[PDB]
Amino acid sequence: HRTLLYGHAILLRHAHSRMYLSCLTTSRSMTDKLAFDVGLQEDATGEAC
Amino acid sequence: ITLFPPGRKGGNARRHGLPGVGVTTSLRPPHHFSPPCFVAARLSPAIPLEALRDKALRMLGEAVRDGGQHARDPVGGSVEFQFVPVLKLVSTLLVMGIFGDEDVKQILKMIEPEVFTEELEEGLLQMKLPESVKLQMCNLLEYFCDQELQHRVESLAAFAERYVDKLQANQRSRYALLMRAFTM
Amino acid sequence: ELLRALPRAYTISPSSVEDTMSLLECLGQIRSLLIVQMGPQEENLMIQSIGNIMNNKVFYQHPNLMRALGMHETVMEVMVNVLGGGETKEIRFPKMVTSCCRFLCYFCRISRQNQRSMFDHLSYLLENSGIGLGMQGSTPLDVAAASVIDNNELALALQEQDLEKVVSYLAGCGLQSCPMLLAKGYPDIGWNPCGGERYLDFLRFAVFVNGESVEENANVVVRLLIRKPECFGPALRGEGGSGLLAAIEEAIRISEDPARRVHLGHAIMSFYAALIDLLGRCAPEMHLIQAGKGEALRIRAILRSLVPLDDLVGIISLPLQIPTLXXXXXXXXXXXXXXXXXXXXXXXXXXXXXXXX
Amino acid sequence: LVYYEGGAVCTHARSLWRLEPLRISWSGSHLRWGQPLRIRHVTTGRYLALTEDQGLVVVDACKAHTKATSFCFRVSKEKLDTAPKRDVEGMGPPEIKYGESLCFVQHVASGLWLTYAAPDPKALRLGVLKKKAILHQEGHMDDALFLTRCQQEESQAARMIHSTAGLYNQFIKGLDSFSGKPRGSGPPAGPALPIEAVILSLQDLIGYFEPPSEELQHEEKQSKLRSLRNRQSLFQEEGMLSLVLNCIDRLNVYTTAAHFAEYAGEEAAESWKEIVNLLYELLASLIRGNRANCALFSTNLDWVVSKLDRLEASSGILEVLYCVLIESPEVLNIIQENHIKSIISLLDKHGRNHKVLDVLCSLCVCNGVAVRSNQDLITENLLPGRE
Repeated sequence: HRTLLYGHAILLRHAHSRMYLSCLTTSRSMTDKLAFDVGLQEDATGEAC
Repeated sequence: ITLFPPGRKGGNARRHGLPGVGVTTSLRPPHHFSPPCFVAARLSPAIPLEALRDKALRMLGEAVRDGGQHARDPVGGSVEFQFVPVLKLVSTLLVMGIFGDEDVKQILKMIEPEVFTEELEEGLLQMKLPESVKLQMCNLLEYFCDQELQHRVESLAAFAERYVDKLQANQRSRYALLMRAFTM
Repeated sequence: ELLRALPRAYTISPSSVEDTMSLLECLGQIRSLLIVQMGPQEENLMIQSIGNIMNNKVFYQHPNLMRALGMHETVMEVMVNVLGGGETKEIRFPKMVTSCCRFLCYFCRISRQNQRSMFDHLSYLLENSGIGLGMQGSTPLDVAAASVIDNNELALALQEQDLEKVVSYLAGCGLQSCPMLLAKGYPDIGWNPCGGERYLDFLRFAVFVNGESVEENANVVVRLLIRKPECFGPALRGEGGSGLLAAIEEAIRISEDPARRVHLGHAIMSFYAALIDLLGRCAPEMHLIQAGKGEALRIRAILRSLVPLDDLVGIISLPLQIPTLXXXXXXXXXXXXXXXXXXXXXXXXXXXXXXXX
Repeated sequence: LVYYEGGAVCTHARSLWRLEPLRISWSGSHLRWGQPLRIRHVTTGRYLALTEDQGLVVVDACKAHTKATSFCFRVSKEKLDTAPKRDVEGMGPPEIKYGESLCFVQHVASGLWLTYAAPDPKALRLGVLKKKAILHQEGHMDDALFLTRCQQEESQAARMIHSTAGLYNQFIKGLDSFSGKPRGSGPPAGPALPIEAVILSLQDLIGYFEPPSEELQHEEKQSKLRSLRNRQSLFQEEGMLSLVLNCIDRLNVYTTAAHFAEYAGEEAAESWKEIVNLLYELLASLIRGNRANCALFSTNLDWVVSKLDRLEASSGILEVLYCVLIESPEVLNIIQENHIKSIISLLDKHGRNHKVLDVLCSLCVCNGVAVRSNQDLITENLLPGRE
């Protein structure tokens, strides 16, 4: 167990679905330029996690 | 322009010489005085400077004689009142650069008579001073040191020019002969 | 003492000494006038002295003597003394600020090792430039831009925090309107494009040097730019506007109707073209970073996300109406079409299908 | 109304609080947590109170009751045991320790904490933060009331400030009592005028700000100069400088004051000249040596120039004008032309005096710069007429 500090990247994993929270490219468009949704992905093999 | 003055007797040489010599050829603008049209932008009023230059060095000798006499009454009521303003005028005239080699001569001797040009007298440095007269003397000594530094700079520049010309000619000789010849 | 005094020593060739006398008399006049309380006669003689010392032609040949004489510091202290105070104190004595700014710009443009030295004053010039705009003429922003022109070193070397100052000034100009144009004949249009175009030009000069953009400065200005949405136009940020086509046609409609010597639509389109051009130079360069390193991919994705594709095609499809045979030079202009064609061949490129249109 | 302010207010004498325990005997005992105490602001002379509609407001001592005015000091908001009251004769253990107290206000009658409102308005954001303190049940977590006392001789000055303000205020009220009515035989006014207390306070205040002696050593001279500068700064901030001019105007309106001070009747004809001279001396002692106080005289240049009165106080206004000219160069930009004419006419009316010549010398070449406009104006005013 390592203590969290400010400025440190963290990883979130869902308890029920065992998936990792991340940002997605395609999103519903209100203020369409600055609008990206957030959702789960199965494998944490990306930068968005 | 020479670093040391022209040395007699060969090996025995290196006399320092007297500071404040007009041989320096620096680059400074003229004064541009204007006549006192007294109209009632414009430049400073004109006064004949040579009479002041004589009157200052003269009254300087009169004041140093009066100081050597140790009179019970001073010229201005106190020794500093008789010594400060004439020294201020002399320092201003020396800074403005009007004083020639002969004029700087015997002013420098009134500063100190014992060492000066050669193959009693009491100098202003040797007499007791009431203080606040000493500051003008220090200013004069600083002016003399500045003159010495300027003379050093001019001599260094002249030697630099002649040495760099000789070495330019030497480099041209080195590249001309040899190299090009291309013995290969 | 001789070691310390030798940097001041300089040696000049004969047959050119009279012009050196003229330079020395002019600099002595400035040095004597440095202590005099400021006034119109003093500013007139100082303007005449600067104009005479510009045309000496010794300034042409030897910059080392000009650097050793400390003339630039003297003129800089003159500008400090005159400029210091409030905004109305900055517009007090409005002339002769342009003269010193032009002199410093030309001194920067003379040669290297001068621009290194003017560079040290970048921060002070920057926070004097914001209030120092005033009327049209030479400004400290021009001097600051001239300090970084065409130098790979200097820019990229020492630009730590000044970019943040420039983008914050841009954001401050984004909100609210300047009163000096509102006073005489204005529709009270908020967010004036006259305030901000100079900042965008300075940013463009900072990011793009000698034909290739610098990656680090581009990334820093990208981040501080995107951190505040108000710097971009309210069409881009607000949902009332739509891209650039609605804003451009709005500028055309304002230019068409006398009401709703500066043309407001021309200034709006100049601001938008400057922003588009700045984003165009700020794209990753030559696509050789993009082939193997994902930072350029992320940056190009963000700059793709700000500007939608087919908006520039719609802009270039919009007709300017050519008077031919012309007319006003302050209209739609055939000089900003290259700005819209600069963000297309850097962050969009051409495949084969769009080539038809 | 109390506010929450941060900045230059900490050095100023607006932020002062004094705790008064309810028990008169052994009032200087060590402060115990939970014990009732009242908060006093010495310069304003008012006590903190809850009231009903206004909230945390300072009120006079006569209208203040004991339930609202009483406050205490609790380490924790959660309600402890209900028996803190205990009479001790000795000092006892120190319950409250300085530097790490972190205590809470906890008004005792309502039992409702008064941390701060925290409004956070969109309006006034550029402006320095300022929050009106009113009560919240739950309160906040970041109050951080750590105790750091540092009154020192500064606190002493504060009390005198309060005292002198009241006296001067009452005196001006007496002026505003009697100026309208033209006096006849008999008593002019009922409450009368407190002359001797005013004169004694003026003399003590003049003596309080004496410049340090030249014969002292350098370190001691610098220390006294710094202490005098700080005391003059706070005395200016609290607002005595405008109060002096307010006192001067109402006496200055009366001109000769032979029969004009008989509008007050007797007891004022013997004290008029002394009071106006002492007020000018106190003003001159207060302004001297501080650049900010002299720079604040920019609007009052016409006030100090236009008087030049014949009899009451000559060379006292001149000292203030000399100090204004020597200390602050900002005044020299607004000297104008008629003021030079007035200063020169002072030479002709009041005779030859070296102080007016020194004032004219100080009009030019202040600091390193030299103002040409004043030079040419003095020169054109010094006409070729040799009078």
